Amino acid sequence: TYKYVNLREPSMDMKSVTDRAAQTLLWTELIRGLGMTLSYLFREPATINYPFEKGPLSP
Amino acid sequence: VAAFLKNVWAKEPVLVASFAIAGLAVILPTLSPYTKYSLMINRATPYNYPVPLRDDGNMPDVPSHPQDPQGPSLEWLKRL
Repeated sequence: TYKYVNLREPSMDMKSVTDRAAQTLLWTELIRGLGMTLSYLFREPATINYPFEKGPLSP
Repeated sequence: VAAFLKNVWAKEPVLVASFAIAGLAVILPTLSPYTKYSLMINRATPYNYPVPLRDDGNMPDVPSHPQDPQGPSLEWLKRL
């Protein structure tokens, strides 16, 4: 069948333009976007310590 | 024309923010009475040395003692 992606017009009224003009000018994206998704460094790293530890295999 | 200030602010809100700060900057020095105090503070800051004058007939004011009630009103800044 179908699915349409990126087929939508903007709202283009008085309210939601300030919602978009807060984005371009004062960066409500790009900090909430990727100043938080990256850090998120607080997970445990997964490194096989190779001369001693070795990885899984199969028979 | 009342849509033009809302249908270009949906397209380029970049220079609109510039004119909004370009305006409301020339306008305000004609408005608040805080200005001309900006020239009043700036007039009574002594750089050079006050040379004295001589008595000859007049004697208008301001005798040899400075701490007498002799000179003008620049002492409103200490109360400020």
